[PDB]
Amino acid sequence: MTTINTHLRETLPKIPYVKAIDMYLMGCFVFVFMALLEYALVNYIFFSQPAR
Amino acid sequence: VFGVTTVLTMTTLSISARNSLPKVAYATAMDWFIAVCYAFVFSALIEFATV
Repeated sequence: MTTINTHLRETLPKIPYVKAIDMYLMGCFVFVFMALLEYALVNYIFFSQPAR
Repeated sequence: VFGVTTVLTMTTLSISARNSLPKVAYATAMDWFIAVCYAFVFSALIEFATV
């Protein structure tokens, strides 16, 4: 996701405002980040409680 | 994997961000921010190594 957004941005001028595809990519990155965060939250509580 | 990937990402980012500006011989502010972030990341890797 990071690389996708970087390279995509490189092809446009240096505009201050967030575009629409930038908003979509930020949303997708938030979803991926939260997915990894949830995995780590499972890993943290897994030894104490195996059903949660 | 966390540590090595975060360091690799920070390296690629420090390389990409510098590409925009002309090749000046001093350190800008964004460069200071990138350096501090690289410090934090490497310190976390070294904390995992110690643990």
